[PDB]
Amino acid sequence: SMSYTWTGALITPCAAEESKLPINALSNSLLRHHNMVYATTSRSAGLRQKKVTFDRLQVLDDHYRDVLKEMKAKASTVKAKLLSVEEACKLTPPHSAKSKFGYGAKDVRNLSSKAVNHIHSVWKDLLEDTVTPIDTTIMAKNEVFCVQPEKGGRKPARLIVFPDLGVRVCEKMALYDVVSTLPQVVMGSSYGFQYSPGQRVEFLVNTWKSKKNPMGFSYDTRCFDSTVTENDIRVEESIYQCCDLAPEARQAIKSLTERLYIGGPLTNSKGQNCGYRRCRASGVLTTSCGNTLTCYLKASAACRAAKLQDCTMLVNGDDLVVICESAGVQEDAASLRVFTEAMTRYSAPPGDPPQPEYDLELITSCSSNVSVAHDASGKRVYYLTRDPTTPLARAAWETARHTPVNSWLGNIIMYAPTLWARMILMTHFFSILLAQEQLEKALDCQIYGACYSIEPLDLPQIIERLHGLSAFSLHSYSPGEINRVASCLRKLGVPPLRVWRHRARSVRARLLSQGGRAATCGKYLFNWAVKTKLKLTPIPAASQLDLSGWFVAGYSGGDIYHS
Ligand SMILES: CC(C)CCn1c(=O)c(C2=NS(=O)(=O)c3ccccc3N2)c(O)c2ccccc21
Repeated sequence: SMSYTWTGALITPCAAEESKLPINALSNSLLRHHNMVYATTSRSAGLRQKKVTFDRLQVLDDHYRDVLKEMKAKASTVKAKLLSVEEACKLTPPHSAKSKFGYGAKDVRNLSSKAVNHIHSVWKDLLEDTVTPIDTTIMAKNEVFCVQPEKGGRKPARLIVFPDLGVRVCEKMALYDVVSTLPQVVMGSSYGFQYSPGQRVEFLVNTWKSKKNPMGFSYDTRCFDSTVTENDIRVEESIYQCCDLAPEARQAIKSLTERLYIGGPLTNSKGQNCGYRRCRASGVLTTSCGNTLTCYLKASAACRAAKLQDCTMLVNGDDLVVICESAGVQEDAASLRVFTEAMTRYSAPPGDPPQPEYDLELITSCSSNVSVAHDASGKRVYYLTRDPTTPLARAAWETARHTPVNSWLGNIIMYAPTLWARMILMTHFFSILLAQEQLEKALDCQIYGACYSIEPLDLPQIIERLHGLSAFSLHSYSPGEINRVASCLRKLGVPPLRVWRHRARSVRARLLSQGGRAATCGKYLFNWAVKTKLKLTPIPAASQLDLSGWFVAGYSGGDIYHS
């Protein structure tokens, strides 16, 4: 079965597309090597089409069926509810793509009669029709990256496939509660989206320590979405159906599976038929849950086929990392080969071949790695970090261009304890916010696929709640981390850390001068910049924050708003 079939109609833009890094008066203070930063556009959609287009074959053995039966057994304990039209509407992002039927995201959120009436008609159609393929729009994503080295210089735009707004609201009603609760029940501690950064680090560290002679590896599946077959998607449906559901929800899920999830026609922004899809749609509510369940199912069975010892997996959609009991460096390499052969038979061939790791800090999963620093008391502290190249390239772009998603904010929140997020991102962006008097302006960012509207002034409390106060006093980072950051800066032409420490003292002083929440930011976020630090005590508002739903499930491409 081919993942896609094309007509020849091009994947078209729905607006003007920029590829070169936009420059303004603030750009050079952050990055000088402008030519190293770019954004993907529809101009490379052709290259992407070739990569994601291929034949899929599956050979399912008993290990596969054994694991699936166990997953279904846990899924049977789940009771999920249907969401009312209003609840589904409120989960819709204010700037979600408008419907082709006379209404947009705001009309949905406002529960306008027109939107609500059309939504009900789509719902009724799903119940009456369980066969007609539902239309979807295919677009080229505009994402920012840094060039080099030998991966062709620049990577092609990724593709996004999504159904109409009316259908998206319907998915929420029938499956929001399911995709939010089922994964954790089925996979337990292996479900990665239930963890905050600190909790993820804790699980990785404790899992690593639970093995006599730990060995670990990340498994990179080549174009995971395209490796997902009709079988996989139907098996996913069988798992959802194991839940205790309202009869109406069962019909809608069966309908969505047959008409949308398994595949359907692809239409470009101009209304032309681009082809047909027979693999995972990247822009549906079940994309994250489906990829997670399927990755976990195939990997769990593969672990058995490979006979890995005391296996512990951590799955986030298509991102997989396994930690197990080492049986010698020789058998470890052989085991991974068997694991890989098993995954392949299941249709999930690897991109980069997997390799055994015997140093937890060298394993990258979800683009991150565990590292260590020290708190005020001098105690060793494990935290999550990553190479800052992409985060910095995106920050440069957002420095001169307002975007729907502010990656710099998401990165500060998730990587608040890191050297680079603290010295560069915080310093740079708070400087910009100060100068524009926009510290109180709520900005959107995405965490685990979901959209959140966050006020920068609330960062101190948010960071305390997610990482603890230690995020404001970590010091003495590892040489490896320091060197990776410093190297990254030289590559992009970003001023050295010493410059940022100097700038931070200024930003800090400026914030303190504003008093109120602004002062709190200067105090907590930049205490690392002064030689004579302070005490930094718990923030009252911190415990007042409603951080519910922040780290429960993944919703990548799920069109979810959690504010
Ligand atoms: C594992 C995290 C603690 C650290 C890395 N990290 C992520 O993995 C993700 C993330 N969200 S997602 O649903 O698209 C997704 C889908 C499938 C596999 C991984 C992710 N990963 C972030 O959206 C993110 C945003 C800001 C900063 C860091 C971040």
